[PDB]
Amino acid sequence: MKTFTAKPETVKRDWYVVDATGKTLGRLATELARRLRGKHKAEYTPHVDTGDYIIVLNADKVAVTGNKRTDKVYYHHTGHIGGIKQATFEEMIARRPERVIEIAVKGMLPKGPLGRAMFRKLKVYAGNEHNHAAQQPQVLD
Amino acid sequence: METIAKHRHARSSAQKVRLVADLIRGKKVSQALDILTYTNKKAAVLVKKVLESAIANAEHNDGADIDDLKVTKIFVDEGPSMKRIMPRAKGRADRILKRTSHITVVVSD
Amino acid sequence: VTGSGKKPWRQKGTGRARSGSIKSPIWRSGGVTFAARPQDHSQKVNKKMYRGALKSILSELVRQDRLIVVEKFSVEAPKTKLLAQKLKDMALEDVLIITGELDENLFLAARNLHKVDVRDATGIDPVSLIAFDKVVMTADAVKQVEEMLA
Amino acid sequence: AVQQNKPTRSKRGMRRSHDALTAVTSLSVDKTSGEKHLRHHITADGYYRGRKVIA
Amino acid sequence: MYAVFQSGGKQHRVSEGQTVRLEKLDIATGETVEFAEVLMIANGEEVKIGVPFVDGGVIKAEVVAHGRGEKVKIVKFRRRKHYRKQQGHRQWFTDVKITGIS
Amino acid sequence: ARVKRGVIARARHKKILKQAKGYYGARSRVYRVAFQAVIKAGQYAYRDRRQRKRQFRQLWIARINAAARQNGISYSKFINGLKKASVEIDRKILADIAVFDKVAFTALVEKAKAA
RNA sequence: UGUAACGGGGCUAAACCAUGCACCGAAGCUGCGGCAGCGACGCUUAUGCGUUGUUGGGUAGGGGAGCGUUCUGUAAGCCUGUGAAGGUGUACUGUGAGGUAUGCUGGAGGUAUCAGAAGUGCGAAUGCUGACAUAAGUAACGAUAAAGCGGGUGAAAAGCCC
RNA sequence: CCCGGCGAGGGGAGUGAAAAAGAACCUGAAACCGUGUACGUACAAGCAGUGGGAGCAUGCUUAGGCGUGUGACUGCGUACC
Ligand SMILES: [Mg+2]
Ligand SMILES: [Mg+2]
Ligand SMILES: [Mg+2]
Ligand SMILES: [Mg+2]
Ligand SMILES: [Mg+2]
Ligand SMILES: [Mg+2]
Ligand SMILES: [Mg+2]
Ligand SMILES: [Mg+2]
Ligand SMILES: [Mg+2]
Ligand SMILES: [Mg+2]
Ligand SMILES: [Mg+2]
Ligand SMILES: [Mg+2]
Ligand SMILES: [Mg+2]
Ligand SMILES: [Mg+2]
Ligand SMILES: [Mg+2]
Ligand SMILES: [Mg+2]
Ligand SMILES: [Mg+2]
Ligand SMILES: [Mg+2]
Ligand SMILES: [Mg+2]
Ligand SMILES: [Mg+2]
Ligand SMILES: [Mg+2]
Ligand SMILES: [Mg+2]
Ligand SMILES: [Mg+2]
Ligand SMILES: [Mg+2]
Ligand SMILES: [Mg+2]
Ligand SMILES: [Mg+2]
Ligand SMILES: [Mg+2]
Ligand SMILES: [Mg+2]
Ligand SMILES: [Mg+2]
Ligand SMILES: [Mg+2]
Ligand SMILES: [Mg+2]
Ligand SMILES: [Mg+2]
Ligand SMILES: [Mg+2]
Ligand SMILES: [Mg+2]
Ligand SMILES: [Mg+2]
Ligand SMILES: [Mg+2]
Ligand SMILES: [Mg+2]
Ligand SMILES: [Mg+2]
Ligand SMILES: [Mg+2]
Ligand SMILES: [Mg+2]
Ligand SMILES: [Mg+2]
Ligand SMILES: [Mg+2]
Ligand SMILES: [Mg+2]
Ligand SMILES: [Mg+2]
Ligand SMILES: [Mg+2]
Ligand SMILES: [Mg+2]
Ligand SMILES: [Mg+2]
Ligand SMILES: [Mg+2]
Ligand SMILES: [Mg+2]
Ligand SMILES: [Mg+2]
Ligand SMILES: [Mg+2]
Ligand SMILES: [Mg+2]
Ligand SMILES: [Mg+2]
Ligand SMILES: [Mg+2]
Ligand SMILES: [Mg+2]
Ligand SMILES: [Mg+2]
Ligand SMILES: [Mg+2]
Ligand SMILES: [Mg+2]
Ligand SMILES: [Mg+2]
Ligand SMILES: [Mg+2]
Ligand SMILES: [Mg+2]
Ligand SMILES: [Mg+2]
Ligand SMILES: [Mg+2]
Ligand SMILES: [Mg+2]
Ligand SMILES: [Mg+2]
Ligand SMILES: [Mg+2]
Ligand SMILES: [Mg+2]
Ligand SMILES: [Mg+2]
Ligand SMILES: [Mg+2]
Ligand SMILES: [Mg+2]
Ligand SMILES: [Mg+2]
Ligand SMILES: [Mg+2]
Ligand SMILES: [Mg+2]
Ligand SMILES: [Mg+2]
Ligand SMILES: [Mg+2]
Ligand SMILES: [Mg+2]
Ligand SMILES: [Mg+2]
Ligand SMILES: [Mg+2]
Ligand SMILES: [Mg+2]
Ligand SMILES: [Mg+2]
Ligand SMILES: [Mg+2]
Ligand SMILES: [Mg+2]
Ligand SMILES: [Mg+2]
Ligand SMILES: [Mg+2]
Ligand SMILES: [Mg+2]
Ligand SMILES: [Mg+2]
Ligand SMILES: [Mg+2]
Ligand SMILES: [Mg+2]
Ligand SMILES: [Mg+2]
Ligand SMILES: [Mg+2]
Ligand SMILES: [Mg+2]
Ligand SMILES: [Mg+2]
Ligand SMILES: [Mg+2]
Ligand SMILES: [Mg+2]
Ligand SMILES: [Mg+2]
Ligand SMILES: [Mg+2]
Ligand SMILES: [Mg+2]
Ligand SMILES: [Mg+2]
Ligand SMILES: [Mg+2]
Ligand SMILES: [Mg+2]
Ligand SMILES: [Mg+2]
Ligand SMILES: [Mg+2]
Ligand SMILES: [Mg+2]
Ligand SMILES: [Mg+2]
Ligand SMILES: [Mg+2]
Ligand SMILES: [Mg+2]
Ligand SMILES: [Mg+2]
Ligand SMILES: [Mg+2]
Ligand SMILES: [Mg+2]
Ligand SMILES: [Mg+2]
Ligand SMILES: [Mg+2]
Ligand SMILES: [Mg+2]
Ligand SMILES: [Mg+2]
Ligand SMILES: [Mg+2]
Ligand SMILES: [Mg+2]
Ligand SMILES: [Mg+2]
Ligand SMILES: [Mg+2]
Ligand SMILES: [Mg+2]
Ligand SMILES: [Mg+2]
Ligand SMILES: [Mg+2]
Ligand SMILES: [Mg+2]
Ligand SMILES: [Mg+2]
Ligand SMILES: [Mg+2]
Ligand SMILES: [Mg+2]
Ligand SMILES: [Mg+2]
Ligand SMILES: [Mg+2]
Ligand SMILES: [Mg+2]
Ligand SMILES: [Mg+2]
Ligand SMILES: [Mg+2]
Ligand SMILES: [Mg+2]
Ligand SMILES: [Mg+2]
Ligand SMILES: [Mg+2]
Ligand SMILES: [Mg+2]
Ligand SMILES: [Mg+2]
Ligand SMILES: [Mg+2]
Ligand SMILES: [Mg+2]
Ligand SMILES: [Mg+2]
Ligand SMILES: [Mg+2]
Ligand SMILES: [Mg+2]
Ligand SMILES: [Mg+2]
Ligand SMILES: [Mg+2]
Ligand SMILES: [Mg+2]
Ligand SMILES: [Mg+2]
Ligand SMILES: [Mg+2]
Ligand SMILES: [Mg+2]
Ligand SMILES: [Mg+2]
Ligand SMILES: [Mg+2]
Ligand SMILES: [Mg+2]
Ligand SMILES: [Mg+2]
Ligand SMILES: [Mg+2]
Ligand SMILES: [Mg+2]
Ligand SMILES: [Mg+2]
Ligand SMILES: [Mg+2]
Ligand SMILES: [Mg+2]
Ligand SMILES: [Mg+2]
Ligand SMILES: [Mg+2]
Ligand SMILES: [Mg+2]
Ligand SMILES: [Mg+2]
Ligand SMILES: [Mg+2]
Ligand SMILES: [Mg+2]
Ligand SMILES: [Mg+2]
Ligand SMILES: [Mg+2]
Ligand SMILES: [Mg+2]
Ligand SMILES: [Mg+2]
Ligand SMILES: [Mg+2]
Ligand SMILES: [Mg+2]
Ligand SMILES: [Mg+2]
Ligand SMILES: [Mg+2]
Ligand SMILES: [Mg+2]
Ligand SMILES: [Mg+2]
Ligand SMILES: [Mg+2]
Ligand SMILES: [Mg+2]
Ligand SMILES: [Mg+2]
Repeated sequence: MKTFTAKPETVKRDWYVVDATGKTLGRLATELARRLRGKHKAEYTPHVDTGDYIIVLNADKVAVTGNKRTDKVYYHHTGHIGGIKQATFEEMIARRPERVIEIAVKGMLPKGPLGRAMFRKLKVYAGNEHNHAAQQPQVLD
Repeated sequence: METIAKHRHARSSAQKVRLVADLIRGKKVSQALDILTYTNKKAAVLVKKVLESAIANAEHNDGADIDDLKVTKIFVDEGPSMKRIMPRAKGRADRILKRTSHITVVVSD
Repeated sequence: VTGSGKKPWRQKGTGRARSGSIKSPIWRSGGVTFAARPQDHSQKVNKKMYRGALKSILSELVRQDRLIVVEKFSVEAPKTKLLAQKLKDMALEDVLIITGELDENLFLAARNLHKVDVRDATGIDPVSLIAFDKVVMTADAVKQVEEMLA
Repeated sequence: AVQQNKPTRSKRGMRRSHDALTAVTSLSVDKTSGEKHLRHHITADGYYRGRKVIA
Repeated sequence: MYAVFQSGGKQHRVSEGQTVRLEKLDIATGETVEFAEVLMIANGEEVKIGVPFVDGGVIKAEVVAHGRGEKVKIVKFRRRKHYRKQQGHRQWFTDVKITGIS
Repeated sequence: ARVKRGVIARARHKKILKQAKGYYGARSRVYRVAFQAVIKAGQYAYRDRRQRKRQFRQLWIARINAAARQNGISYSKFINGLKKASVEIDRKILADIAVFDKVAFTALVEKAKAA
């Protein structure tokens, strides 16, 4: 009889912090993507952005198993005549440590306007300090 | 009052005359009469003559007063096209269309 | 159809659907694929079936009480006014006055009357006996029809 | 040369979006007579900058 | 106040008072129905089930209407195999007003 | 007896163009294009009455699985827990209870914990 | 042409070998309605059904039962200026072809029922005629012998007259 | 009568039952081209629909909501012959 769907205006969004120091990249990124999407909430609706705002501080200290620190490569094309650029997991952290969690979450989120909308929710950081003290972002594990 | 005036079978296509008619829309008659003096087009003279009709049309018959009058509904409709033969190279013929427009103006207040 | 057999344009070469005649039924102003011819729609009826149908319909009038059998039925002079007046007493309007001895006086006087028809006892029909709301048969006409149908 | 399949009302419109021509909205006024004209142009009667300079 | 019950081979989370459309019943237009198929009754204290159905719970309801639903069209169409089919359908329902969550 | 067919054809085209009302461009305006859209709409409609039943089950299951994990049990163990306690309540309602009455819902997760 | 040999993210367990209960998962099976085809059933009866099984994907193709259109008989009847056909909307209704009622337009024909006869239903045939789109306000305005200014008439003059 | 070039073309006024019956003249469909009102639409990928579905605009009965137009976002989805 017309089951419940989460109305955007009525969605009460929450703020969280996750310290990614010594965490496994994928196992962090998954649990982030589950939250960002709003799966954990009992009022989950696939067409509405029900998930929570997360702050992922200490992104550079994220851990990876095996030889993936050197062996794991992040390819991307420049959209140019023969422009394929690669960067290993070390080299990626040497330049842009935010990109590692970003890319690891983005692949796990859905693809489309809402998928891009629920990415915006995430807030990755290299340093331990975060300037979102205004929201009282509570600790998550 | 509304007080219509219209040029039917006006020798110009809609698309061209309709370009002028978008300048004057919801504008005061005195301001609208000026624009078409300094709009560098044929259809300006063609559209003006209908408006300048519509104002006299309005003032003599029904409404009176020139100050409070606005061009409420100007619109151009495509009229009957006259078919003509244009002979091309290699023997073949093309049927060109001498297009006409129905220009209406409505001058209300 | 009037028109030449000529191909207006040739088989190939021009970018246009292969035509062979101006008169072809898929073209305008010429053809009608399966044109009608003047034909005879009349169909055979077996004598025994025709007689059997008459015997069937003429017997059903007796059950429905349409068949008004009478003695001598004839107008005085060849005049419609009298015939129209005499059916008022008989309480009839749409009728088939069947008569053995077909009177010209009665005939002429029922030509202008629409709902009345005056057939001869020999000239009864299947459609007529069904069509009219009553059927007035003369005692001689019943005797003739009896012998005719048998 | 030649379109593969016909464009729409929509596209035709999208292209025509820039075809709309602008009005003047910038009429001058002659000092002495008070007649309207284009900037840096003479009037219908024959004035420019409040002085007669034409027959 | 709200209770749960099985009717047209399917269950309805219903409250006391509101109308409920459910699948057609062999009942008159304005008689009454008793559902002893009650699965759950919620209040200050919830009476949930460790067996099939409750125990002494009975949902009493009154039949409101006996109409038909909206016309659902059915279009079957096999591309390029010279086959298509058309079939309308209106499903029969029975509106019931709840008048006793015991 | 020649039969003109202008009255009836129009009525046939106009019927379909009424069903095509709302479609983009020619698909609303032009019979020859509309008729395909109206059929396709029917095919998709026929299909999606099947998928509506699928989607909603997933939607419920996700809600129940979400609401269960707040109380510390997974959907797979929860449903087995309910089955083993001979609970006949469906996903549709469990999902509705999960959203609305959580204090009620909590009792079902305990009822499941027994088994 | 670009990672490009897990579908991707990603994983030392989210891989593999073995066992063990879970759960998800299709139009499959069960639940509750609704319709129809054939077979039994009691023998009801000349067929409704307490029924009662069972079936019901479908190209070529074969067999059933219908809708609608113009015309002929029922009809010199019936409906119609207190508004026909047609056009255009809206609301019901049938399993479908459809049907009914009515708003506006229209301004005079229409036709129940049961029969009869067909120029009886169109999206395709590089179909045939008329109308209108697209490209597009695009190319082009037909010799690279050349125009300039003054006055004239005229609503208006690069082109006409001087 | 009035605007216009004592044009076209219109607005009146009048005739008629009616002039969106005014001679380009009964009816006046569709393609096609417009003017105004409601909603949507300038970080978003594909047969353009379809199941879900917020909001907003109007119709209603109202002290629930149910029609109607619209369709953010989202699962599935490669036209017909
Ligand atoms: Mg290089
Ligand atoms: Mg997907
Ligand atoms: Mg001219
Ligand atoms: Mg514009
Ligand atoms: Mg022009
Ligand atoms: Mg035209
Ligand atoms: Mg040439
Ligand atoms: Mg040639
Ligand atoms: Mg000839
Ligand atoms: Mg020959
Ligand atoms: Mg020859
Ligand atoms: Mg060709
Ligand atoms: Mg001819
Ligand atoms: Mg002929
Ligand atoms: Mg023919
Ligand atoms: Mg014959
Ligand atoms: Mg024959
Ligand atoms: Mg014969
Ligand atoms: Mg013979
Ligand atoms: Mg009669
Ligand atoms: Mg004879
Ligand atoms: Mg091609
Ligand atoms: Mg093509
Ligand atoms: Mg448009
Ligand atoms: Mg342009
Ligand atoms: Mg301005
Ligand atoms: Mg039963
Ligand atoms: Mg085939
Ligand atoms: Mg059909
Ligand atoms: Mg005829
Ligand atoms: Mg036709
Ligand atoms: Mg039509
Ligand atoms: Mg009609
Ligand atoms: Mg058709
Ligand atoms: Mg239509
Ligand atoms: Mg819509
Ligand atoms: Mg839409
Ligand atoms: Mg259309
Ligand atoms: Mg349309
Ligand atoms: Mg289900
Ligand atoms: Mg390559
Ligand atoms: Mg390479
Ligand atoms: Mg690959
Ligand atoms: Mg790969
Ligand atoms: Mg390769
Ligand atoms: Mg390799
Ligand atoms: Mg290789
Ligand atoms: Mg895989
Ligand atoms: Mg896998
Ligand atoms: Mg281990
Ligand atoms: Mg294996
Ligand atoms: Mg098992
Ligand atoms: Mg299923
Ligand atoms: Mg099933
Ligand atoms: Mg089945
Ligand atoms: Mg049967
Ligand atoms: Mg069996
Ligand atoms: Mg089957
Ligand atoms: Mg079959
Ligand atoms: Mg074959
Ligand atoms: Mg029948
Ligand atoms: Mg028929
Ligand atoms: Mg009929
Ligand atoms: Mg008819
Ligand atoms: Mg007839
Ligand atoms: Mg006749
Ligand atoms: Mg009769
Ligand atoms: Mg008479
Ligand atoms: Mg009668
Ligand atoms: Mg009557
Ligand atoms: Mg009468
Ligand atoms: Mg009368
Ligand atoms: Mg009248
Ligand atoms: Mg009246
Ligand atoms: Mg009336
Ligand atoms: Mg009236
Ligand atoms: Mg009627
Ligand atoms: Mg007729
Ligand atoms: Mg009719
Ligand atoms: Mg009609
Ligand atoms: Mg009516
Ligand atoms: Mg009424
Ligand atoms: Mg009527
Ligand atoms: Mg009106
Ligand atoms: Mg009218
Ligand atoms: Mg009239
Ligand atoms: Mg008349
Ligand atoms: Mg009238
Ligand atoms: Mg007549
Ligand atoms: Mg008849
Ligand atoms: Mg027949
Ligand atoms: Mg018939
Ligand atoms: Mg026949
Ligand atoms: Mg025959
Ligand atoms: Mg034919
Ligand atoms: Mg065809
Ligand atoms: Mg068709
Ligand atoms: Mg075909
Ligand atoms: Mg064709
Ligand atoms: Mg071609
Ligand atoms: Mg053609
Ligand atoms: Mg064009
Ligand atoms: Mg130009
Ligand atoms: Mg140009
Ligand atoms: Mg171009
Ligand atoms: Mg160019
Ligand atoms: Mg050029
Ligand atoms: Mg040149
Ligand atoms: Mg030249
Ligand atoms: Mg040259
Ligand atoms: Mg001189
Ligand atoms: Mg001069
Ligand atoms: Mg001089
Ligand atoms: Mg001079
Ligand atoms: Mg002069
Ligand atoms: Mg002059
Ligand atoms: Mg002048
Ligand atoms: Mg002058
Ligand atoms: Mg003069
Ligand atoms: Mg001058
Ligand atoms: Mg000169
Ligand atoms: Mg020159
Ligand atoms: Mg020159
Ligand atoms: Mg010269
Ligand atoms: Mg010369
Ligand atoms: Mg001279
Ligand atoms: Mg000269
Ligand atoms: Mg004057
Ligand atoms: Mg002149
Ligand atoms: Mg003069
Ligand atoms: Mg004068
Ligand atoms: Mg005129
Ligand atoms: Mg005149
Ligand atoms: Mg006039
Ligand atoms: Mg008058
Ligand atoms: Mg009068
Ligand atoms: Mg009068
Ligand atoms: Mg009237
Ligand atoms: Mg009128
Ligand atoms: Mg009048
Ligand atoms: Mg009038
Ligand atoms: Mg009047
Ligand atoms: Mg009219
Ligand atoms: Mg009329
Ligand atoms: Mg007039
Ligand atoms: Mg005239
Ligand atoms: Mg003329
Ligand atoms: Mg004419
Ligand atoms: Mg015309
Ligand atoms: Mg007439
Ligand atoms: Mg009309
Ligand atoms: Mg018209
Ligand atoms: Mg007309
Ligand atoms: Mg109309
Ligand atoms: Mg139209
Ligand atoms: Mg239409
Ligand atoms: Mg259009
Ligand atoms: Mg437009
Ligand atoms: Mg429009
Ligand atoms: Mg517009
Ligand atoms: Mg807007
Ligand atoms: Mg972006
Ligand atoms: Mg946007
Ligand atoms: Mg695109
Ligand atoms: Mg994509
Ligand atoms: Mg895609
Ligand atoms: Mg839809
Ligand atoms: Mg929907
Ligand atoms: Mg609202
Ligand atoms: Mg989507
Ligand atoms: Mg897919
Ligand atoms: Mg698709
Ligand atoms: Mg496909």
